[PDB]
Amino acid sequence: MHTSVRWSETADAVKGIRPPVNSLCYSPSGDYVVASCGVRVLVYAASTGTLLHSLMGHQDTIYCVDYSSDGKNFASGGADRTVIVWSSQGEGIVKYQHTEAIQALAHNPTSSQLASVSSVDWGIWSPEQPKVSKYSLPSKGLCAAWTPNGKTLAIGMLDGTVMMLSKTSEEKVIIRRPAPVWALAFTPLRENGIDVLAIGSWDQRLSFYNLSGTAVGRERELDFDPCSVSYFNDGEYILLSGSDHKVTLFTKDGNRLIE
Amino acid sequence: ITYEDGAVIVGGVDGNRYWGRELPYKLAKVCWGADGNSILFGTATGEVYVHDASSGEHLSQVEIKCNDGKAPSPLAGLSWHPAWVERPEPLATLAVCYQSGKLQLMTSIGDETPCNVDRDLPAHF
Repeated sequence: MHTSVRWSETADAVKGIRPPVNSLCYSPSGDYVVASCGVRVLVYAASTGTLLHSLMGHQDTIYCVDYSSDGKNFASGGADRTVIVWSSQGEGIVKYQHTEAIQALAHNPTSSQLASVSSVDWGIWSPEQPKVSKYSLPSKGLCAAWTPNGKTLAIGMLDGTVMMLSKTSEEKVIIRRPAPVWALAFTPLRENGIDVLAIGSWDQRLSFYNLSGTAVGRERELDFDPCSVSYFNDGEYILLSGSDHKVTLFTKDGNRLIE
Repeated sequence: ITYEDGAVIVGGVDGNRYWGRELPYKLAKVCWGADGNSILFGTATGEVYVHDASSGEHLSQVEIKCNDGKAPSPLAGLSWHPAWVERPEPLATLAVCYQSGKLQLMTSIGDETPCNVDRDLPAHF
């Protein structure tokens, strides 16, 4: 497996510091690429990466960016206490504030509405209902992941509390991780009808947990701290990135194959 | 066994009811997935969905392009022949036909390049 760079961009340095590319998104069609540099959302093409859109609506730096499975509207979350919902052309849908900060944006591949993860709790914003219920959380969340069938939502937390807070079933299966949970994802390829969640715990460990809260297989050690989970070839492999300054491809078991 | 209200009952050979549901939309045509693990339903409006054989939840929706989308056209044919389930490049054995007469031959649940061939005459079966 040979890997070669096709195109590469770089955010311009401001005051000697280049703002990080915290999030990245690919369209389900496979053409639109959404990145977030500074306070500005940027849009590129898959083949060439030409700068199509340069949206400037967030007052502060952008942490989380998510893309919808339809391929029409993507939402970007900046550190300005407010989630803004955007369209492909650049028209904001709604600009609704959160309490202190926002952390993650997750889009269900089946239903249109998304779930935002923020300081106070995770809000459920829907196009039909602008009203979002507010409740307390022990602290601010880190990441989120919806099931490919929309069954359950997993919230990745620094203290390790991964909760199966699903609207369909109020039952919760609690995962405990000593390490921060910075990147967790649900597999799109289910074998024998098993719902599996891959968690990149920041003790250099990668774990698999089913919907029953059982450690699937074993806990795999890593030569870095993963901060971005993804799957390759629709569940065939798993893509990981972290403090190694390298992108690594693993089997579904968890063994290392190739950087 | 599917009805007009959307109610579906999947029965076994002997009669053991595997699962029954009351789907919200009005069903008009029903097919069987080629592999045997998916069930394709058709609405009264003309939309087509893919559900699970066992659980029966709303797995996905078929990407249609022969349907204009201006008005809900009823469908007259929905058949997926399983002769090439274990084929390296499965043939366009899926068939979706509307009452107008637009025939769309797909090779998978979400095929992006169907061999849609149009005919002037209408269609019923």
